[PDB]
Amino acid sequence: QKTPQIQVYSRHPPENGKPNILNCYVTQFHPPHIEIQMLKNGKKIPKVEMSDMSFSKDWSFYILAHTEFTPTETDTYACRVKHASMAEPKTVYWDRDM
Amino acid sequence: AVTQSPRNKVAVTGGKVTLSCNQTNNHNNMYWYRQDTGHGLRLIHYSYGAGSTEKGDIPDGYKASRPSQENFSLILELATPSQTSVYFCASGDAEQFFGPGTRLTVLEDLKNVFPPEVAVFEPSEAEISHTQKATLVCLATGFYPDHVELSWWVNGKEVHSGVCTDPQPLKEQPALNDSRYALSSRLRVSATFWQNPRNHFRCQVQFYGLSENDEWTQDRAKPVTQIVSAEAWGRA
Amino acid sequence: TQVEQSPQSLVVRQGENSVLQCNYSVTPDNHLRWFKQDTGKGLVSLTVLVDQKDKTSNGRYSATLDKDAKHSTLHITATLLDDTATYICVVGDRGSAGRLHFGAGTQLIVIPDIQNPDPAVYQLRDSKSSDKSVCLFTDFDSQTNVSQSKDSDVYITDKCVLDMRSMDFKSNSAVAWSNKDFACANAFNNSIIPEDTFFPSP
Amino acid sequence: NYTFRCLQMSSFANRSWSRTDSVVWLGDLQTHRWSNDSATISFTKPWSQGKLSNQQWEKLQHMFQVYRVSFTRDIQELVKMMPKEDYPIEIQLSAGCEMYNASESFLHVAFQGKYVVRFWGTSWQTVPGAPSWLDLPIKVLNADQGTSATVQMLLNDTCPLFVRGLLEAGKSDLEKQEKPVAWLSSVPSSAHGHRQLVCHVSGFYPKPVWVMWMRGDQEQQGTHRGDFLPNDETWYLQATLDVEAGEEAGLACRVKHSSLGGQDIILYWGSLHHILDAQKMVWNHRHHHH
Ligand SMILES: CCCCC/C=C/C/C=C/CCCCCCCCCC(=O)N[C@@H](COC1O[C@H](CO)[C@@H](O)[C@H](O)[C@H]1O)[C@H](O)[C@H](O)CCCCCCCCCCCCCC
Ligand SMILES: *[C@@H]1O[C@H](CO)[C@@H](O)[C@H](O)[C@H]1NC(C)=O
Repeated sequence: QKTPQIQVYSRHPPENGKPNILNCYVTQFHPPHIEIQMLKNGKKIPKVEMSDMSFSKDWSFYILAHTEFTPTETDTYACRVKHASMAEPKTVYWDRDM
Repeated sequence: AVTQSPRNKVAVTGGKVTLSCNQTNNHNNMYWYRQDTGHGLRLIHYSYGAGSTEKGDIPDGYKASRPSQENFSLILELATPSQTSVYFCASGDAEQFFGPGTRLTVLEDLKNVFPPEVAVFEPSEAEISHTQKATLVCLATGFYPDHVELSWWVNGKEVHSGVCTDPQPLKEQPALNDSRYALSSRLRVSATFWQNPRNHFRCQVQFYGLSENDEWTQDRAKPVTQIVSAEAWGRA
Repeated sequence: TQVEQSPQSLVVRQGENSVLQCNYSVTPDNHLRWFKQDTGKGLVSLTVLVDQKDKTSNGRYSATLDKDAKHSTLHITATLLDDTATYICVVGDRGSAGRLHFGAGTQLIVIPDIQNPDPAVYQLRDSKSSDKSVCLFTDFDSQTNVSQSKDSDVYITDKCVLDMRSMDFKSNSAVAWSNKDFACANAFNNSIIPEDTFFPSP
Repeated sequence: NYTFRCLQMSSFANRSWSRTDSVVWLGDLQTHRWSNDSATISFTKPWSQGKLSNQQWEKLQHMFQVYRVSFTRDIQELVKMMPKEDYPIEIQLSAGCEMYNASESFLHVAFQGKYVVRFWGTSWQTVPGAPSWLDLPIKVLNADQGTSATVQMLLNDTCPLFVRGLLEAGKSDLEKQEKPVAWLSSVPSSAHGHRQLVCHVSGFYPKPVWVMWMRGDQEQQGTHRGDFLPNDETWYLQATLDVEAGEEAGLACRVKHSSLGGQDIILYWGSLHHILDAQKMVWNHRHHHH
């Protein structure tokens, strides 16, 4: 049971009030079965298209989740991951600077 | 070779029946099968090796066990009338090699089991005077269930030449279910053979019934497994 | 049913050809074994066919296979009497230690060719009590069928063949007896009896 | 040269429950999808069929269609052979071949995350370091020559007759050039009195890109390449630089890429453009990363 890393980034430069595409990239995890959510302010963002799950040269799986979103100064975006290797779900927030 | 014991068995509803199977071909895979008319063999349990048991396609009512590689047993915990069939045991390393097959009859009431009455009928002079051959007829009748093997015997040796035996027994009452059966057999020798006084004939019917470990109450004789024989002699 | 055999029962005149069929809808299909079951005995492997389109021979038995139709056929040329058995077609789904698939089989009955028929019905008597007797219908050609009794008290067996090995002689025979006034002249009265049948006064 | 990878993941939960999904990559482009829910292998590109005719394809799809079931049903029997091994189990197959007219085909199998079995020569093989309880399963599987044959067919001869077809087919898609877009930001370093200067690069294709922070002609040696991140089918990358607060000025993120054609994206920290953009993206800073 290997613990999943999570990375959240945008497809274009973030500009407040202009529609972008948010990426959530869950990797280096095992076994494959996993549950991923995108969240705008806590409430689960409905439209989340997933890539086909795969695996790297180290045999650990990875999956790309993405949704269309509008970035603002106040609204908060996060990726919530439920996996067997963690007791509590892992909630990682979008940090446009990092 | 593959060997099964017992070969035939009469069991009571709710009784504990066990069918042992054996092979010395040093195999690893062992299979149990059931044969019923208009079906083809179906798998009950199977074993990939020692200390292993795996449910097949029809496993309800059966338990398999394997204590050794050489032997593989099948247990019917509570025997049912619905499990009356012929059971086979196979083996492989795939080339499946099969055993002789066990006839298990499972009955509701053991108070319906009867041995056969055997009677050899002697050749008609008219047949002797028209063909220069004689036919002896044997008739084993009034017996249930149908578990018999009729053999002919000459002077102490068992004959194969000249013998015909019924494909399947005749039910004495077709308008019933639990009816008793009947079976015929024929030995045709030459006329000069039958006309010899020193020649001895003997029908031999081997019937498979209650085993002496089964309780019996009825005021008649206990219908055990026995060999019933009828005998005739040549005439000058 | 996963695997089907045709016909149910084939009947042949001794010393002729006999074709048996097998159709399966099993995937994947590694091989196909034909078995031979002597009535009241185990199964004996006649031949095996592994290739996509296969042909094989063993004794008088010669089998074919075409997986482009998932179909098999067993030929026995010049059939003997001792061939009267059930032949079962068995498909193997994997070429490793897989589960076999069994057809319902084909019962093969071989009638003996009788050159000189001598249709006769003798009356035989018991060794112990002359009161008890039977009727033996014997030496008939294989065109004759033995029907059952329409009467609840007359017991008639179906025909059964015997070979006298030293004599090279083969003959049919059926037996009748009645608990009840029952003549051997009029016992097989429900069958088609020949004209030239021998009916000896008793 | 392009590495063609067939990736299959099969999860067995218990006696009853089991599922199998597969993906197909040429270079780093997904061409085929196959779901446990789905009956036929899905194309993901308008050229994924390659230089194969419908007949050549339907026969191959059927070949795998039979395999999927057969594989599932085989494993769960191999488990029955072994109290030795127990549920739940994770099977991972990694097939394919790299094209160089020379090719090296491979078929690697991984058990619970560890790679233990491969195909080699004319049979299956345990590896160095593999456990010995995988021996009897191999001896059982190596008994089937019929499968061992059909595998060799695909590995020795079919894969390259197929792959060389794909390369020739999707030449226009595989050669597609994309412009990277770039922007800057900063975060407090894990150190006291320091600042990390994120430089973002997004939306380019192909993969190989060159990013270095610069003081004019001098390449900044503390430039740290990120890991490439996926977007559709484009690429995201960031290049950090740790600076002592007060040295921000005079620096530049320089991006070299084949699709520019000798005219690089150059981002000066503290130019009117940097000032103008970094304003367009302000926010309350909760919840930032600790
Ligand atoms: C080229 C374009 C690719 C696009 C399609 C991509 C698909 C994604 C899948 C990728 C994985 C590919 C792997 C496929 C393996 C090829 C095997 C084909 C043969 C097969 O299915 N053979 C079947 C059919 O059975 C038969 O019927 C066959 C009739 O064709 C005959 O060949 C045989 O005689 C007969 O047996 C057999 O059942 C076979 O045994 C299946 C097992 C395959 C082995 C997998 C390896 C597992 C490692 C186990 C070790 C771990 C131990 C722990 C348990
Ligand atoms: C996976 O596929 C098999 C066969 O297609 C199916 O029986 C099974 O239900 C599937 N597993 C799931 C949905 O978890």
